Amino acid sequence: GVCRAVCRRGVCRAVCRR
Repeated sequence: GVCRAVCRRGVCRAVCRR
């Protein structure tokens, strides 16, 4: 239920976790 944006190498990825 919690979407977390994590950026790696300038690539931002929003992973969602519970």
